[PDB]
Amino acid sequence: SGFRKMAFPSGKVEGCMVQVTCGTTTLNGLWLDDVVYCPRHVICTSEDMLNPNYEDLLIRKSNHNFLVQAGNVQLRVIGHSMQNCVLKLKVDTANPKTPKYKFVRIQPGQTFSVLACYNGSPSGVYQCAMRPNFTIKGSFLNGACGSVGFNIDYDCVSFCYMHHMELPTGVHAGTDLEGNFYGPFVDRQTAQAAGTDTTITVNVLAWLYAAVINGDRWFLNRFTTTLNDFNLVAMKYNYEPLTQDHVDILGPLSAQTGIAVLDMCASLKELLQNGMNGRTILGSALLEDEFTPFDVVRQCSGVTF
Amino acid sequence: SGFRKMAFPSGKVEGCMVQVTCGTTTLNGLWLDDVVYCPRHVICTSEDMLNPNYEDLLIRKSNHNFLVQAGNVQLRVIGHSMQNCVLKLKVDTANPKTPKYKFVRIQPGQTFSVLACYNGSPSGVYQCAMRPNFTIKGSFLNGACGSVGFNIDYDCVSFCYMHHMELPTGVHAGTDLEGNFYGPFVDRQTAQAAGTDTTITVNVLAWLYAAVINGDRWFLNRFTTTLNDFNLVAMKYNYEPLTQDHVDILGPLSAQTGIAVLDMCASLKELLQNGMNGRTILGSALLEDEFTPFDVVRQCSGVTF
Ligand SMILES: *[C@H](O)[C@H](C[C@@H]1CCNC1=O)NC(=O)[C@H](CC(C)C)NC(=O)OCc1ccccc1
Ligand SMILES: *[C@H](O)[C@H](C[C@@H]1CCNC1=O)NC(=O)[C@H](CC(C)C)NC(=O)OCc1ccccc1
Repeated sequence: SGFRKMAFPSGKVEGCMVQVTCGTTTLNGLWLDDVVYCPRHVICTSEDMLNPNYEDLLIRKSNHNFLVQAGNVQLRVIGHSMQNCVLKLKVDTANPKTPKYKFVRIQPGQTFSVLACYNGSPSGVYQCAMRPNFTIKGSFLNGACGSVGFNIDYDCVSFCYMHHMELPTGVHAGTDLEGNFYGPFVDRQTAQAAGTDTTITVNVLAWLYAAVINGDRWFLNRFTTTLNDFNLVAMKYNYEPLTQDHVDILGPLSAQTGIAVLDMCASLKELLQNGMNGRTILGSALLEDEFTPFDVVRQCSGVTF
Repeated sequence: SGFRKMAFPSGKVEGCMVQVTCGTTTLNGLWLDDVVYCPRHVICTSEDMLNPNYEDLLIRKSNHNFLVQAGNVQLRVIGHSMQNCVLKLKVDTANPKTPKYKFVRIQPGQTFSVLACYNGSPSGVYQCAMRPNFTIKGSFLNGACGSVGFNIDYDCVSFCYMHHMELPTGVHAGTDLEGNFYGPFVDRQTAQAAGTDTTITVNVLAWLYAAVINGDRWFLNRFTTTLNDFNLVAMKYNYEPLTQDHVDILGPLSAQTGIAVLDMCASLKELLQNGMNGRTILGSALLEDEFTPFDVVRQCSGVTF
């Protein structure tokens, strides 16, 4: 037993990380087949970053202005193009460690592992949720751009995130691997609003299920509720509305525990209305919303890769 | 910026995990050079587990009774021995993916990454502290035994933990890679006490430093304290006594923030005495003690491997 925020094993992704240098600036890129993907702001200088004209800046660059290194292995760039906010550098050598992979644009509320990298070298790995407002709460320093987020299913790595920037609130923003930002963000050094961030209701319920499965059953009450009744309380506490689709997704966990979803909603409503009374749930004194239902089942059936 | 519980990249360790089967029982082993290390209870049946006579059980086993598989790669066992609570199986083939490595017996309060595995296949990775009472708060299901804990320094993997058992409290126990248990535990299915678990004071202070570095400065007060004064309060809240060695270890963080350690102790004392007032620090409504000073500096200078 036990329940922990658990990242995917990172080895398949470690093998794809490279260093990309364009003049002064170094950041990380992702080497898959004979293409290296990295944030297009690798081409910017200090002055450019307030409002870069990326098309103009990239025109001043040729293939030989991009230095790509995989460890000591120097790669040779034989073509470059910009797709949205990412550069694709065609290289002479196919990555021999390329995993089976897909590019996916993830939904808000879904989770993924981040391999934080500097200078093309892995630093560490952690789980993140794509927040409803299309930010993540990460840990990234200068040089971390081009670090990626991913999920693994069996043998297939689904890349969903590449890191580009930090917002004034200290939260993080980035793109999919086609270079489209999640949320309203643009890659320039301006103040940008993320807007209200709501709690992922279905994930909180998943985690309450996890907690019950792990012996914590004190928060359970003799009450039930309705979707409408609960959703009035959800809106009050800036929680996402719960839908029948959400109820359906929780079905496995509800069946495993024999606790009906609306009964867990009634539990959740009491927690929201009355706080925790200085008590804790799975080691936390707050309601946790970065575990999906899938996350909970995976960590209870022992799914491997 | 941002501060997250961050595991080491697991790829070097992924390459060493194998499946070990002895009759019915399967668990994980660690394949380094031409030796596979695994928990000795792989040789037990259901009946044996209350009080196994390991010496007698192992005598009934030969080399060919151990089936070791690395993926599909079958390995051939050419010798076996028991060292404390671990079996060492000599195999015909040296692991070609063996990292540079050391075996280390870790100190209480130090942290490490756990690669949770089932059937010799990696499931996920998370950070753990060795608690003062020599338990860890992990996430392990049936079949997880032989999963290992490690640290990485530059290119060298220091293995410090192998998983063996779960205690009645839901916490976890295991050995170093020489098979000696951390704490008073024995590998039999009996009720075993871990005893009082104290909070790792130096780690809480490290994390308060992390919090200040990341903008959270509300908990700071105009007060100071003395080591003796603080330690009277530490003992009251089941915190470890703070020593000058601890103060010395926090020196880098104190200098970086310009906050004196005893001033942070005064902050910590107020938090202990007056709770948090429903406020939060680096996303937590509790005092966090599983980040070492090293952990904090690593995640602020962007150390890579
Ligand atoms: C790319 O490595 C870098 C990652 C930032 C740096 C600090 N924490 C992060 O996530 N991204 C940028 O520097 C980005 C470049 C623009 C052209 C998009 N600008 C940015 O994120 O500004 C915010 C910032 C906050 C704190 C320090 C530096 C920059
Ligand atoms: C080895 O894979 C297993 C790991 C336990 C299983 C559940 N959570 C864990 O950490 N270790 C044992 O089964 C161990 C074997 C003895 C001979 C040492 N016994 C044990 O840990 O008993 C506690 C237990 C709790 C919950 C389910 C099963 C066993």
